[PDB]
Amino acid sequence: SAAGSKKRKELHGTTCANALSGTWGENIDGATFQAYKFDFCCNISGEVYSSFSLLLESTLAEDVGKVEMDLYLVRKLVKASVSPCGQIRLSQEELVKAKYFQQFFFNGMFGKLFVGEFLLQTDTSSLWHPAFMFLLLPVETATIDWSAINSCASIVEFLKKNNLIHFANASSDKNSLEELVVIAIHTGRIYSIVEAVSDSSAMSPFGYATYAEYFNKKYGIVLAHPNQPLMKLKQSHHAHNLLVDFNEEVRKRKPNIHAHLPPELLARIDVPRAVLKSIYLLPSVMHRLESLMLASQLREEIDCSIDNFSISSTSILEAVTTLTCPESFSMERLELLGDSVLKYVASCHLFLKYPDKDEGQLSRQRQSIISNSNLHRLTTSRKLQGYIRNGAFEPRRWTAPGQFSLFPVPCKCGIDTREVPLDPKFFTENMTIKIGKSCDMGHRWVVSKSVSDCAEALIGAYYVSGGLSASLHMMKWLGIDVDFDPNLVVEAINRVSLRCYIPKEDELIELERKIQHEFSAKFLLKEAITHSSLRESYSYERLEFLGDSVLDFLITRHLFNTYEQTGPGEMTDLRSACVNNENFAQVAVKNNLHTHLQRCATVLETQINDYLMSFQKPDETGRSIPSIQGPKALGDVVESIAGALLIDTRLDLDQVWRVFEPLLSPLVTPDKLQLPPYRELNELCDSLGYFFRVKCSNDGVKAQATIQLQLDDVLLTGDGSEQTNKLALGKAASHLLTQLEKRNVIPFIGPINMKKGGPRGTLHEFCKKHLWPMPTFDTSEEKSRTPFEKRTSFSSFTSTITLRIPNREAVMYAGEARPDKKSSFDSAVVELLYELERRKIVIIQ
RNA sequence: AACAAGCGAAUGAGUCAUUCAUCCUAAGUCUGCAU
RNA sequence: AUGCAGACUUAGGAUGAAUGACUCAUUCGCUUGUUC
Ligand SMILES: [Ca+2]
Ligand SMILES: [Ca+2]
Ligand SMILES: [Zn+2]
Repeated sequence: SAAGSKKRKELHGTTCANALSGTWGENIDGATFQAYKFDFCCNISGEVYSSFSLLLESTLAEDVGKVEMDLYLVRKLVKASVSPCGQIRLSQEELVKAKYFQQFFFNGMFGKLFVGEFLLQTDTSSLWHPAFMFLLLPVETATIDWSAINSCASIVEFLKKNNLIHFANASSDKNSLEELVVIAIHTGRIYSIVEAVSDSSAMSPFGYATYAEYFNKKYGIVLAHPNQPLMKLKQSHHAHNLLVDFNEEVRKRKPNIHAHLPPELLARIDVPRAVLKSIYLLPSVMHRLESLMLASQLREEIDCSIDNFSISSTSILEAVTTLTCPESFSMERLELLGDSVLKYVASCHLFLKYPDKDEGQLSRQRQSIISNSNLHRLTTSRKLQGYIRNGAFEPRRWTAPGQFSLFPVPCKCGIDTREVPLDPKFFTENMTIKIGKSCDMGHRWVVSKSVSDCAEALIGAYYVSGGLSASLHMMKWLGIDVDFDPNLVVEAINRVSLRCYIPKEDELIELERKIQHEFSAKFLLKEAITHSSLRESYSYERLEFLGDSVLDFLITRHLFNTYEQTGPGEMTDLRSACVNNENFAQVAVKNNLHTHLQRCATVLETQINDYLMSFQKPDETGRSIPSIQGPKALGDVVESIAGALLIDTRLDLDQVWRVFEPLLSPLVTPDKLQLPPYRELNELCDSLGYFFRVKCSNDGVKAQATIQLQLDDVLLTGDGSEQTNKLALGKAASHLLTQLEKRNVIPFIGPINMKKGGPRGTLHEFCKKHLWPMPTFDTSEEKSRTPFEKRTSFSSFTSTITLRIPNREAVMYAGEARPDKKSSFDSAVVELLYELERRKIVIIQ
């Protein structure tokens, strides 16, 4: 419901590329352009794609206008290079012929040329929007290839005017005729002739008896050359989102469908079909360049003014790209990284800014700085939500300038200006709304968690490219209340030098010979030592605040950099084992930091002594694990020594990590990743398909928890005891995982629900409560080319369920008839339940 | 890769609901103990 | 009053799983219309 939440889908607008904006539409005299060269080169060496030239009014940003992108076609891959060229001038005759080329081929293949009648006859320039006009036209191989453009412009004046075989345009040799571009005149769609039938004509068999009857009835047009061979020619299809590798290099080899037109209906174009094949690549290439242009525009808006700093447009691009956008990149890792950069920087800034606020009000002031609500506020105020690439990317909808837009989404979003203002009625809590789908004015539904993710992802993107300083610039550019004011960190040492160090028993020396750092101040490490039970003016609660953040950031920087192909949720699984406070307790004991936690609490002394007693020497070399948890003060010392390491070392994070990398020597790698037993238990029980009753209680001092798991014949009960009962659930789950890894008329079903998940919903909630394992389905389909109360379909799935009902013999049943696959399962569950009622197991009422 | 649509499926997401979890941080109440 | 402990709940960040339903993308089978 709140700003920054996932549930509030809020409508935002898209930003125009600002370099695709040309004012050169409707000049009187020829307009000058900056050119970029699209070199397409396939991995198959048998067929060539033509190189194109993008002709913008404005220069590109040298990171956009020199980029290589891979295009994943069907069963082949094309490298597209966007190397620059020179500034190219175009005369008005050249400018009209270039606009005719672009408008002709994009409208003839992707659009509908012959609207209704020829599109280029009726008035254009409505189709040349000034927000998006770029004039992309082939090159002869930095050249510009006026041969194909002149042929296309000549066939434009032709169609406005409307042994060798005869096209409507011109005659052609019968042999040098295959694989050439051709536009049919009676329905204006570009073809490309694969072959001419060797022994066929307009009289060939086609509810039409023949081809010439088909044209004489459908179009009413007398073929004045029936003798000549009608031509099989592959049609012009639509463009297909080459930017993502969807097939993963499923889709089977489909034959080309060819149309067969008499050559009189065809008009010859001297455009090669190298050009025609390259145009199918242009919607995805220009969508990628459009996106990189917005990314570099964001980079320019953010600036940096740093002498040694540069950030790619591809990394800004991935930082704005929500996962609703099927792509290779998806911002999710950068926004985990930027969550932790932001949390570090916010904690370090509040630590240094407020030397008197303790762990709680520092932590709450951080909750005000680092929230998704705060980052959503500072991102939408900064108008960074327009750069969000939260879109599926319909290439069918991609229209070049001059192309008609056969697929318009007319802006019924209620706002008539481009950029929406953040007001409610542009917020929606409901389902059925389509997140990502733009209208034609560029407005689309954004999850609003992804706006805050945008913020964090650009914090992380400037972190990767510029280190801490450029990420801190990105944060101040958003308006994050951080400044880092470096003498202020010196002022912290000037809150340390005034105190008289208390270096009494040379305790710090032994502690520093455990952590291999010198401590040029030594009161930071005394404060990181000092527990709140000593009742001093100082304590480690404030340095543990700082060190929670510096360790969460140093570890997720390690995890971001090492594991480059795994996203959040495995990085969060790994971070919740490195920054786990139990792990910090084992790291405190393993390096023996725990003998320097200075405290005056006897109950904390018996918690330390129980936890040192709980360590068991392992069965193989490994690591000495504990039996029980052991208190937070152990791990809080580890955090606070990291926090003292920052303020000691003038916030040098490479030094803080140079010290703390050998501390947790066995860093968790995702092979070595062992999740908490409860999580791993109910993930394994749900993935295999079983449930467990769970029961925890507080009998004596320490809590008890039993877990009755039901496998198919037995109910096996794993039970454990621990202080917290979340960890008694953890130990009962670990007991159950050991004794599971060795192995690896009374009930009321309640009312059957409807709305197509209802019966499987009720039987699943029933199997969880009255503990039976999940029913497994066996659907059966009889697909028919004839259609099948009912609404129509063509498969008629009749499904039978099984349920391995415990302490009974198993039961399979079936469903009458269902068009859907989900419904078949549903009706099979219903006929099962009524059958079960008859079998004296459950009562529906 | 003819095109649009509808229907069915498969796969990957996102989101909601349900009911459960993990990790870090703060806090409140209730219960217990003790100084 | 303070400390500790546990339950519960909330707030903040990062998340994950089963089930159910949408939605999207990609892909396939069919159907109709269109092209043929
Ligand atoms: Ca986030
Ligand atoms: Ca801690
Ligand atoms: Zn709109």
